[PDB]
Amino acid sequence: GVKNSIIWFRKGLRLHDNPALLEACKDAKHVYPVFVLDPHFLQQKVSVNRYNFLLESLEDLQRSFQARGSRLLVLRGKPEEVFPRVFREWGVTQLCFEHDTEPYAKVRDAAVRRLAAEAGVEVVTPISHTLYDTDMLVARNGGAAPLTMQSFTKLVDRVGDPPAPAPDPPAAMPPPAEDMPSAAPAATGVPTWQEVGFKEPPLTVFKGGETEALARLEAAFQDPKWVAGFQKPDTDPSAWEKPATTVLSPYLKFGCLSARLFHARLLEVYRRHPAHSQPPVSLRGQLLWREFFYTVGSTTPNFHRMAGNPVCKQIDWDDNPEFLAAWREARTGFPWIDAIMTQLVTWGWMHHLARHSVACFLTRGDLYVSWERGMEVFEEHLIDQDHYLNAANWMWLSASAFFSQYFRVYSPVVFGKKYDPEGRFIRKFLPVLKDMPAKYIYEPWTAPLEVQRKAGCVVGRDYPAPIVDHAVASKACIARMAAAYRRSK
Ligand SMILES: Cc1cc2nc3c(=O)[nH]c(=O)nc-3n(C[C@H](O)[C@H](O)[C@H](O)COP(=O)(O)OP(=O)(O)OC[C@H]3O[C@@H](n4cnc5c(N)ncnc54)[C@H](O)[C@@H]3O)c2cc1C
Repeated sequence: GVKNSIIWFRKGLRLHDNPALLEACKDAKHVYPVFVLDPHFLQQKVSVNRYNFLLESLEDLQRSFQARGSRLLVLRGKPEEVFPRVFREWGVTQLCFEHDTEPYAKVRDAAVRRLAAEAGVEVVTPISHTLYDTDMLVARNGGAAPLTMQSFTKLVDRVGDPPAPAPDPPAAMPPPAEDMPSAAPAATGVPTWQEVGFKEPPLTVFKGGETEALARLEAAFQDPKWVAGFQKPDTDPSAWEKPATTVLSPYLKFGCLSARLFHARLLEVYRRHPAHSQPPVSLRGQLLWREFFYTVGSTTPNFHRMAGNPVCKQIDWDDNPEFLAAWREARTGFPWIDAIMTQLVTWGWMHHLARHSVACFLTRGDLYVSWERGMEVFEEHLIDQDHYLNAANWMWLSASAFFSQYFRVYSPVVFGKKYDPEGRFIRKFLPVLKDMPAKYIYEPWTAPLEVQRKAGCVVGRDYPAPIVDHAVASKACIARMAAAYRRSK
């Protein structure tokens, strides 16, 4: 008989470097590009920024398939229920999709494989979300994931280069068959943020999709010397007009950009610049942080929680809803913190060291609230929200796993001031402070009342007083952390 295939998108929201897609197309009479959208997903905490970035990414996919004589089908429902019916309707002989190592993904994918088997459908699941087959890495390491980035980097180097990106798909693709009721255009289109039921528009400045991802890739590679010399810890968290890092994270999260393409492009530059930066600080090192946390996270039970998580220190975090709320709502009274939390909710992206500042403040630095609570807030609002990376970094920042130097505490006043003494970042995200003299903008409570009134920003009415004294709070937290480390024996 003829081959009729499904290419199922979940991540990997791209045509480039898509071995799943290339297989689906091979010798196929009809190809059905599918994304399965849960129409009740938002009736359960998800930002319109995040969801709309997905929608824009699916719109871009739709355009790309339409340009090649095909069409993206956005099926409504649950995969386990939808696939059995479309398998029979479409006479499907092959289902292809990119492997996903998240916990829910593994449960869902096992069930779809069983269903496919019952229908006589071959399943093909190439690895292309991560640089490497992460189970292969664990296996080559003797059965456990490396637990430091140094040892992880050594492991990947023994394995060698990640696979090259797969070729671009053909200029024409086999379409869905005609008169297939589950492929009706009216039931299978990409909805708008209004239609999924949001009442407030997205404010983020970064647009979804593969086209934008590739454009932003080319922008970053415009200066190869910048790419070659890139050192992460030396980049500026206060830069917002021209962010100091690539802002490729949302594109990498959704697979609008291939990590292997990015990595291959880095090696090309590196060959022409043999003095380039090395891991962990290099741009390649950044993709390795991602790979490291995917590898550990995918092989650790309860990785996104404290209890029952074998890598995580059990810490006596306070049940402090008022402190969490003040942090989440950008009303701590420390303009650096509040400006970053404002960027979180308005853009859904902040620089890495901005995330460091706010996460340290929430957890082991000032407020002693669980990292699980911070992760949850980040999960709601980040356009790059990534299960493994979010958990791992919150555990790092809280000195719960990977990192143990709890005497290193960032200052919510001093940290940003060393980059941006003018307070340009604060003024942008906290316009109530836009006329405050630079001298006081990180510590507005120290402005004379005449200065506050003249600025139109009186502390305690226009902008909150600080919710803690940093010196007192950090001292208290450091003592609690020391005690928590002693109890774990
Ligand atoms: C508390 C906290 C929570 C975080 N949550 C997320 C999240 O949900 N999703 C997410 O993608 N990143 C997260 N990060 C990591 C990092 O801050 C972002 O990946 C980075 O800010 C993205 O900006 P960029 O694309 O310009 O990074 P670049 O510096 O240009 O790096 C290129 C890519 O490497 C990866 N990367 C870079 N830094 C890290 C890192 N420290 N850990 C893992 N991968 C990295 C990303 O895919 C990134 O796009 C978190 C960090 C902290 C401290």
